[PDB]
Amino acid sequence: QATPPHRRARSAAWSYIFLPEEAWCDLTIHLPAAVLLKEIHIQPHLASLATCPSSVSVEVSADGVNMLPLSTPVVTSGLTYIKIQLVKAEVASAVCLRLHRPRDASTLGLSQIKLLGLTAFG
Amino acid sequence: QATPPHRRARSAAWSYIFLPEEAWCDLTIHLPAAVLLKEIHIQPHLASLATCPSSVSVEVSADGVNMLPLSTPVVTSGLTYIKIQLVKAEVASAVCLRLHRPRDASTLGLSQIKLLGLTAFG
Repeated sequence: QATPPHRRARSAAWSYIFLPEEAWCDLTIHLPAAVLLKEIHIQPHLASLATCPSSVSVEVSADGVNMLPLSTPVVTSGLTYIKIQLVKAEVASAVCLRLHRPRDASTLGLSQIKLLGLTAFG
Repeated sequence: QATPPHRRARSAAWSYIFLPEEAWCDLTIHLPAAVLLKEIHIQPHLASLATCPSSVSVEVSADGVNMLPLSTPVVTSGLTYIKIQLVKAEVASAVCLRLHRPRDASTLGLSQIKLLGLTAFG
């Protein structure tokens, strides 16, 4: 959503339960058209950021099918707001956010993911 | 305190405000007698762990005056509970906990610090 209501933050906007064997979970976001991606915004659960992801690895796909890793996973444990800027703006149509298991929590709690950038004529 | 009331966690049990120039703040705990220290317990603000310390460096002093660093500072950002066990129990009379500035917070919030160990005849 463009702006969900963030005033009370009861439990979480979105929650994920982790199996003991797995540590990474991937959120694949498919855009209707390729955009000039510039910066990713990830907002964890602000009321209880124990469920904030330890590290996040972004992936971009210009054709929307070929997942390709972005950078090494930046550690966001203890961060109230995740801003992954790109020095080089990338033409991407699909974005895979692979979130790592938190340091001492088996659940992931997120509030809002933004996909900031431009278009070809915007 | 042995057990402070942790049921609501309104603001914090203890809070620290960070100057822009400094990044480390030291809590020096002086015991009346030297004890066989075994493990440190640090509880951050459980309701809002944005103020949890990014990294903590412990220091022990057997004579109580000569501060001497323990290990490299363990990163506790995103940890609801900090348990620094010692494989070698150390005879310590003073314990200096040097807490680092959080990743995106200018305040530190702690709830309870425990100093676990034995005595000479206990």
